[PDB]
Amino acid sequence: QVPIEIRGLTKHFGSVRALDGLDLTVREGEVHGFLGPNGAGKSTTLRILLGLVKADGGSVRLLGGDPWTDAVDLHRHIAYVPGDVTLWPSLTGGETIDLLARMRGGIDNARRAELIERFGLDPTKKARTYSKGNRQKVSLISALSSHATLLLLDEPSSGLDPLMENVFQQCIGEARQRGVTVLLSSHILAETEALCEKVTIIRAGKTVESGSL
Amino acid sequence: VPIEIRGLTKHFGSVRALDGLDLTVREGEVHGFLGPNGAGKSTTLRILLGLVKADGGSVRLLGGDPWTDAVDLHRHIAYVPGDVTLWPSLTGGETIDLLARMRGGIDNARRAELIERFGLDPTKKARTYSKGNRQKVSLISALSSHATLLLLDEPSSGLDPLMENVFQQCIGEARQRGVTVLLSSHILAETEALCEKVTIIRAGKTVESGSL
Amino acid sequence: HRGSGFTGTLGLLRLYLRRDRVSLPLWVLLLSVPLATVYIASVETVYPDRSARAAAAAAIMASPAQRALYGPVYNDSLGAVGIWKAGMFHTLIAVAVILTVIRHTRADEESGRAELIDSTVVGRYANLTGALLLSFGASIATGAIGALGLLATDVAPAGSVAFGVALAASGMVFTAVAAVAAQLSPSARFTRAVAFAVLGTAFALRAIGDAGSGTLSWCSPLGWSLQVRPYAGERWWVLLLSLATAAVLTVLAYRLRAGRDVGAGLIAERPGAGTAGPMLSEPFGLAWRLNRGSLLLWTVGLCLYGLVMGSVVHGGALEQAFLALAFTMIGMVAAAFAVSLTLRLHQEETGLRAETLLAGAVSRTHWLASHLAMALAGSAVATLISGVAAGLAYGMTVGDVGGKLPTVVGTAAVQLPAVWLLSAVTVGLFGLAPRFTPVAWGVLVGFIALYLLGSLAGFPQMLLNLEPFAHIPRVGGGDFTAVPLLWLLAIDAALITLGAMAFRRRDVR
Ligand SMILES: Nc1ncnc2c1ncn2[C@@H]1O[C@H](COP(=O)(O)OP(=O)(O)OP(=O)(O)O)[C@@H](O)[C@H]1O
Ligand SMILES: Nc1ncnc2c1ncn2[C@@H]1O[C@H](COP(=O)(O)OP(=O)(O)O)[C@@H](O)[C@H]1O
Ligand code: VO4
Ligand SMILES: [Mg+2]
Ligand SMILES: [Mg+2]
Repeated sequence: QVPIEIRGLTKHFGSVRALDGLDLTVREGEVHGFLGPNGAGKSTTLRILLGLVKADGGSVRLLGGDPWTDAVDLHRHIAYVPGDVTLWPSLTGGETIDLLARMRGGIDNARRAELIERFGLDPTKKARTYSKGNRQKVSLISALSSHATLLLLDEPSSGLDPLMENVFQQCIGEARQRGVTVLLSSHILAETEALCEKVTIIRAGKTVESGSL
Repeated sequence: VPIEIRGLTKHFGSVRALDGLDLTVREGEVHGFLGPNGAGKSTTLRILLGLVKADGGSVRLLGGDPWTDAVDLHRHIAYVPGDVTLWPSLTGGETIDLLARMRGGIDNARRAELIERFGLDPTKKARTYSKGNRQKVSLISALSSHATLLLLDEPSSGLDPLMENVFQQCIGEARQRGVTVLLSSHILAETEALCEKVTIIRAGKTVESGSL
Repeated sequence: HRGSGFTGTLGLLRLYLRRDRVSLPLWVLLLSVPLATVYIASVETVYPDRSARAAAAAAIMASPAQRALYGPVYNDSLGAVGIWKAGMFHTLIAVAVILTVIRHTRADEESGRAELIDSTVVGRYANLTGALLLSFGASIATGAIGALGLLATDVAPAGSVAFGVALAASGMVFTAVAAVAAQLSPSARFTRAVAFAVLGTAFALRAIGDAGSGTLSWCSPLGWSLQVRPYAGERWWVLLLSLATAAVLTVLAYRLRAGRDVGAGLIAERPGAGTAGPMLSEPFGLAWRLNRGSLLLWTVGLCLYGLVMGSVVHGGALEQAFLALAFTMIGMVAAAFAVSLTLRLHQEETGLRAETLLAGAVSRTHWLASHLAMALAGSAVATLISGVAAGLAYGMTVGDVGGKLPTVVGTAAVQLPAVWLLSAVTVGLFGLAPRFTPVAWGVLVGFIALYLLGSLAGFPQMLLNLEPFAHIPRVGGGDFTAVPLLWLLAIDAALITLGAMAFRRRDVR
C-alpha cells in the first residue's frame, strides 16, 4: 500500500555528491509532484528506482521489493517515459508503440486506437522523420496505453503544443481515476498545480519541503 | 527587412512539408512564431540557413538568397537548434570558444557575465550534462556572439523557472541593443511577455499574423 | 564578401586530424614500414641464391591457385620475387581509406553534428573536402614512407618508386569511391556496405582474371596496380588510368553534394506498417529485425568469394596447403563480421536506447545474449555456407562432389573457435571498460599483422602463439589433434562469462 518509499538515499558520481539523504513517499493513488532546480537529482532518483544505478546507501522499497535485485518482477507494473526520448530510426512510429508496450504489462488495444485518434499521430512513418513533438507522442501513447499501476513520467510534455499538453492532462486525470499511481517530475509549474497534490521539492539531493498544496 | 519569405514551399517525399508561407520580420523587433506539431517551423528555420533546399517560392534573407550566399550571411546569424547535441569529448568552455573561433568572433565581457548568470559550470566533459546544462551551452554560445539576427528554435526547453526568467531578461537586454530575434516558443507565457506581432502557421501556410 | 563553398576547410581538417591522432600514425606506419624491413629483407635467407629464385618464380607461374591470391611473377630478379607477397597491401590500404572517409563524412553527419557545424560560417563542401584531404594525405604518406624505405635496400631504384606510387594511387582510387558512396543513404552502414561491395567485386575480378588468361584483370582498380609491374619493366603510363578515374569520380561526388539537403541522400523514405507482426515482441525479434540486411549481404558475399576460391583451386600435398590458406582469409573476414555485430551493444548503450529496454521485463542477460547470439550465429552460418560453396565448386571441377565436400566443409568449420574468440573479447571488454569497447578492432588488426609479418620476420615460436589463427589444425590425412580447438573454445567461454558477470553489477550510464 506504498508504491515508493525512499529513506536516506545517497549516490556519489566520483567527486560529485548527486544525492545526500533524499526522502520520498507516495501513497497508492495520488499524483505526486517532484520539483527541483537543474542539477538536483530528479532523474538520478528515477534511474535508481528502475535498477539502472546502484545506490550508495539508504533504503528503497519500490512496490515492496529491492529495485536492484527484483528489477524484473517489478517492471511488469511500471511505465517509464524518459526525459530525452530516443527511438530506433528504422522502425515505424506504429511499431515502436507495440514493441515497447509488449515488454511491460502489455498493450490495451481499446486505448491504443483512442490515443492515436486523440493525439493525432501518424503511425505509418519512419521514426527518423518525426518532428520532436510526434517523437514524444510515441512514448506518451505507449506508456498511457498499458497495464501499469505506477507511471514514472520524467518531463512528459517537452515539445507539445498548448493543445496536446491539455489532452495529456485530461488523459492523466482520467488514468488516475482507475487507481493508477503517478510520479510526475516536471519544471512547468502550471501542470503540477492542475494535476498534482502533495508535492516534494529537492534542492541539492536533500528534500527541502514536502506536503499537500 | 531581414526576412522576406513570400510563398515558400517544400515537399520531402509525398509529405507536404510546407505549402506557401508568408513570414516577414523587420529590423530590431522580436517576432514570435507559433503553430501545431507539424506546421513546418523547424523546416523554415533550416531553409533560412541554407541547410534544406526550398523547392519553390521566393526566400530573401538579409538581402540575398539563403542557398547561394549561405557562407557569407552566416557572419550575422546565430542559430540555436531545437535538439541540442554537443561533442562528447570536449568541455563546456572548449565547446563555447571553439564555436566562437569557428564563427570568428566572441565578446568575453559578455561571455563571462553570461556564464556567471546562467550558472553554467564550464569545466565538465560535455557528456556529463543534465540536458538543461546542455541547452545552456548553446544559449551561452549564441547570446555572446556578434550576430545581429538570432534564429532561436525552441530555446527554453529543459530550463527550470529561474533560468527561464534569466533567459527572458537576456533577450530583453539583447533587443535593447539592436539584435533582431525570430523565436519559436510553444510556451505562451514567454511569447506574451517577450514579443509582439506573432505569426501562426497551421499546415504549412500562415493562418493569422499580426500585432499582439 | 569573400565567400566560397570551401570556406572553413582548414579548421575542419585540423579537428578531424586531432580526432584520430593514435589511429592514423599507427595504420600509416603498419602498411609502409614492413616492406623493406620484413618482405624484402627475408628473401636473402629463404631464397639465398641466384638459381634458387628461378625455381620459385617457375613454381608460381605454373600454379593458378597461388597466383590468384597474390598475382603473377614476371622475372627472377630479387625485387620482383621478394615483393611478390606484398601485393596484398593494395587491398588493406583501400580498406583503410574507405573506413576513414566514411567515418569522417557520414558517421558524424548522421549523429547530428552537421547542423551544429553548417550553421556557422563554414562552407558547404568544407566537410567533404576536409575528409578527402585527410585521406589523400594519408595515402600519400604511406606510399612515400614505403618508397623511402625501399630505396635503402639493394633492389633496383626505379622499382621502389614505382611501388610507392602504385600504393598511393590504389589508396586514392578508393577514397573517391568512398566519397561517392557516402552521398547515397542517410545510414552509415549502408554506405559502408555499398563502398565495400565495389572493393569485393574488384578483388573477385582480379582473382578470376589473374588465375587465367589475365585479360579480365584490366577491369578492376586493383590490377592497374599490378600492371605497373615494378622490378619487371615498368609500365608508367598505366598510372594515368588510376589518376584519370579518381578525378572523374571525385568531380561526381561534389556534384551529388550540390543539392542534397544535409541529412539526406538520394531517395526519400517510404511509409512502413502501422502494427508490429507477431515476431517483433522481444529483444531477439528486435535484434533480428535490425540485422537482416547485414547478414544477407555478408552471406551472399562470402558465398560468391568461396565459389571462386574453390574453382581456381584445381586449374594432394599442395591442394590441402592452398585450401588451408584460402580459408584463413575467410576466418579473418568472419571475425570482422562477428566484431561488427557485437559492437551493436555499445552502439545501443551509447545512444541511450539501453535504458528504454532495460526499464521493462528484460534482464541484463536476455539483452546481452540477443546481440551475442546473433554474432555467434551469423558468422558461423556465413563460414559454413562459404565452405559448402567452395567444396561444391571444387568437387564439380574435379568430377566427383561426394568425396571432397566433407573435407572442405570440415576445413571451413574448424575456423569457428578463432572467429568466436573476437566476439568473446569484445563482450569481455563491454562489462569492464565500456568506453574502451571499440578497441576490439585494434586487437583484431594486431592478430592479422602477427599472422602476416610474424613468421617472415623470424619471431620466436612463443610470440607467434599469441594469435588464434596460427593454432588451427589441418583437416585431411593426419595433422589433426583437436586439442587447440578445445582450448580456444574454453577461452571463448571464459571471456564471455567474465564479460557477462561484469555487466550484471554496473551502472548503465
Ligand atoms: N527529414 C525529413 N524527411 C521527411 N519528412 C520530414 C523530415 N523532417 C520532417 N519531416 C516531416 O515534415 C514536416 C516538417 O516538420 P517540422 O520539423 O517542420 O515540425 P515542427 O513544427 O518543427 O514540430 P515541433 O513544432 O514539435 O518542433 C512534418 O510533417 C515532419 O514529420
Ligand atoms: N554519469 C554522471 N557523471 C557525473 N555526474 C552525474 C552523472 N549522472 C548524473 N550526475 C549528476 O547527478 C546530479 C543530478 O542529475 P539529474 O538527476 O539528471 O539532475 P536533475 O535534478 O536536473 O534532473 C547532477 O549533479 C549531475 O551532474
Ligand atoms: O537538468 V533537468 O532539471 O532539465 O533534468
Ligand atoms: Mg533529467
Ligand atoms: Mg522543431
